Amino acid sequence: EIDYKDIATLKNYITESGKIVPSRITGTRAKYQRQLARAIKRARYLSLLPYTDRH
Amino acid sequence: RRRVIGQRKILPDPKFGSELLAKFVNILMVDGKKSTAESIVYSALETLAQRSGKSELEAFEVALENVRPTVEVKSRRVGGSTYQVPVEVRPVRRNALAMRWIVEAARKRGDKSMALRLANELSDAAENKGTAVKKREDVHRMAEANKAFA
Amino acid sequence: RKQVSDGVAHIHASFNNTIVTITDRQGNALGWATAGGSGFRGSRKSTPFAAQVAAERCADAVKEYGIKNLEVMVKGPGPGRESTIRALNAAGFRITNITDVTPIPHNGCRPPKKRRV
RNA sequence: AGGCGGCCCCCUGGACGAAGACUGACGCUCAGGUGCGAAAGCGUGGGGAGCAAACAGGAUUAGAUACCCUGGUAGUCCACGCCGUAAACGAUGUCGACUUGGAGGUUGUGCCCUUGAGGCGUGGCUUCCGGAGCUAACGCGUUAAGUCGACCGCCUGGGGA
RNA sequence: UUGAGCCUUGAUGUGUAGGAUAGGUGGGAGGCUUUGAAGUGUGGACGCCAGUCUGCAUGGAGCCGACCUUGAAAUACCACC
Repeated sequence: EIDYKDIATLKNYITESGKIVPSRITGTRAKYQRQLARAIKRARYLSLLPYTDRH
Repeated sequence: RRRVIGQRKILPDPKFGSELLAKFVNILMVDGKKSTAESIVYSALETLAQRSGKSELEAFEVALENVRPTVEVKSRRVGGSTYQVPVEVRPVRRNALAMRWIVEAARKRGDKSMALRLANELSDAAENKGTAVKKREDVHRMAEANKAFA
Repeated sequence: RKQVSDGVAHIHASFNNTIVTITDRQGNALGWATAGGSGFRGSRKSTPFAAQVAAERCADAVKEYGIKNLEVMVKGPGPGRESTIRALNAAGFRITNITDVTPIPHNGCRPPKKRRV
């Protein structure tokens, strides 16, 4: 919804395990986890974020 | 079930001494005559001390050090699965189990005299030379794999 | 034949076997051990009782390479996935890094739906 | 309806709000029609990781032709063309009005310098709990199986079929 | 770049008791090593834990014999296996 192309911001919401930080932990409303998942998908299909993890 | 009376604490003796020696003169009692074992207790050791150990002071220590059960084996099931399972034995009576395995064989074998039937048994016990122990070990060896469960 | 003293190690633990490898950063396998190597049948091979006795059998597989510092990679769900690592640390080796690399299901083909009982 | 989740670019049905207006009963239903399809199946040519009918083994067992384990073709996918059936199920035909709620979701929107985070309202869609009524009973319960009307589709015991 | 065969070359080699790992073996005082000996072990093989080789830490022309004493037999220099 806002500023989803900034990866220096987005990496505060995704884990070293290759997953997502829960909305319980960021203290955010349920639709922020949807806004975050949409930011992740919109950064993937823009060459801003990787699709997958592992070494 | 869970009760069951509390298991007993046995006794020492004012002449025979320790709780195990006080057990030796009371275990495998048949016909109740109660004067036979007091001529057989610590009386098979002087020849043991020149056959399978040393001194009348260590001849029975080493017998219950060579005969040393550390694991028991028993069936265990959980629904439609059954295993032979190994379990470590509790230490407090461990040497009294080993004692029983010697004094019974002097009764279950009937060869020459009672002045030989125990002394001949003890001289193999002080060396871990019991009957059929290779096939006994073959069960505990097979059950070892079942400490990894299913 | 001088010792290398530094390298990598790879741990795999499935629901049916634990398989441990001492590796090179080029992708070579220098020595290996399997939990079915202890003769155990079925999912026994995934327990610490099996995996904890594969570690020094794997250190024996590199006995002419010479090891000291190791970077570890771990995959798979099997319970043995860390006892095999502590047993290797207790063999006198020092872990430079630990990283988990267990896959997250992607496509996944077909699952049991339709699961055995 | 059956069904349908990605990001990105077109093409497009229907529904819905605010503040108004132009027609003038133009509405409601509907035999037979006229058009749809989930899985599987049929056709012509491709396709083949994973899953797997059939099949061949391992067995297991009294037997195993099956469960369970090892392999595995059809089928699953696509160009399309056919097929028209379902536990197509909240098992409740379509259409309209009247009428206790609570909790909650979802989408417009009227108003107070929104000086607005807040507060006061108000249409659309809809989930769970349930009250008057209905029902044999369970349930339906203002999205009613209620209260009442228009039309259509059906029906009179299993075993046989 | 290497499978296979073959030539070529080095390390060997001791016990026992004593300096001393004398492999065998035929000669034997001035002759030889510089791409080589020492250190003595870190660490690799073998091990009598000494030593030698792979290759260093590393240097870099020497050395060796007498006296002493082992043994069928000698320990520079040089063939042969």
